[PDB]
Amino acid sequence: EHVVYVGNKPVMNYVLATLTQLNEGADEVVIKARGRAISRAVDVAEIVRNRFMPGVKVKEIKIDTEELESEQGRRSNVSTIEIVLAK
Amino acid sequence: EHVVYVGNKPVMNYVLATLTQLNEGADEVVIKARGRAISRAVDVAEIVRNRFMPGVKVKEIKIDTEELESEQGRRSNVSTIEIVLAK
Amino acid sequence: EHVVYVGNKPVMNYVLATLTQLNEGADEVVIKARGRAISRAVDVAEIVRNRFMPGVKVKEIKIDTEELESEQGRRSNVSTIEIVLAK
Amino acid sequence: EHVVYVGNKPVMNYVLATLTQLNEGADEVVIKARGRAISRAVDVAEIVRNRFMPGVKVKEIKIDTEELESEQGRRSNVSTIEIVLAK
Repeated sequence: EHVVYVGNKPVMNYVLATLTQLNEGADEVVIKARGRAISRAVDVAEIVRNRFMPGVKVKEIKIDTEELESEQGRRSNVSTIEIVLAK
Repeated sequence: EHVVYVGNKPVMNYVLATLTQLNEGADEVVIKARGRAISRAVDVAEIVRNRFMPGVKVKEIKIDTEELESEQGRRSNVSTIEIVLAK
Repeated sequence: EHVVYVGNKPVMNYVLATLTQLNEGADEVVIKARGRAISRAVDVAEIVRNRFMPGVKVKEIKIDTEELESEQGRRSNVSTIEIVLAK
Repeated sequence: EHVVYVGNKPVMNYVLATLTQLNEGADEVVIKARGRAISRAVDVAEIVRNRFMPGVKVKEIKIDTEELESEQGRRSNVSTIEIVLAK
């Protein structure tokens, strides 16, 4: 497995990265993101399967919470999402 | 079915709305949101099942794309998420 | 400078590689190929500038001949093309 | 202006046609081709200027895309190249 972490960069960067893997010998790709990037992650998944690679399906979606390393004596919780796209 | 639409209001407003339904005779509740609110929707689901109602499970997650009403002659696409929480 | 060598793989692999660089901090990208791959190289350049990134211009095109390492006692000549795409 | 269209015939046919024009009162000759013939076009230009007429220079190279007449209800796009050779 191939993983694409979605951050704050333009959505197209992650769409290409995703398409690249699918075109480079990957039958499945997992899109991951945390916090506010979660919205972008879903956009990536939608753009890929809607206008670049119809046929690709959403195999599974998982949400969770990650406890980040403490800062100034407090460990903050952030939401995470994982979206598995399949050929 | 009970639905809670997540917008830009504080996360706690949606957590309470969600908890309210679960405490008011609902065995399941669907959290929905579009665009950037998707991130908040996941936060709501996590807060509810993590610190307010452990035991509640994530029954299903669905993502899609909604074509919004045209504005200035252009119909924009926005991502959507639906999270079903179950007792 | 960023270089993308075009071979026999599907054209889309090279289009994405090209788009990736342009989206990853490159103001210019050089597409190169030899022999029969030259045709594909031009396709890549056209696809990129026509349907994925209008605005990108063809800065320069250079053709030449490369003498390949000898095989069975004969050094064969192959044609090459270099296409510079600019933002 | 004199134009030599490069197709699927042996490369030598196009080299001679090109040399013929240059030897028949032409100071410049344009080699054109589309699709996979583009590779052959470059070979023609290289053979002419490398072993038959050193001194002849590559004046300009232009690539583009031509929309072909529709077939079965679909207009296909094909790449094209134009190579101007000058005395």
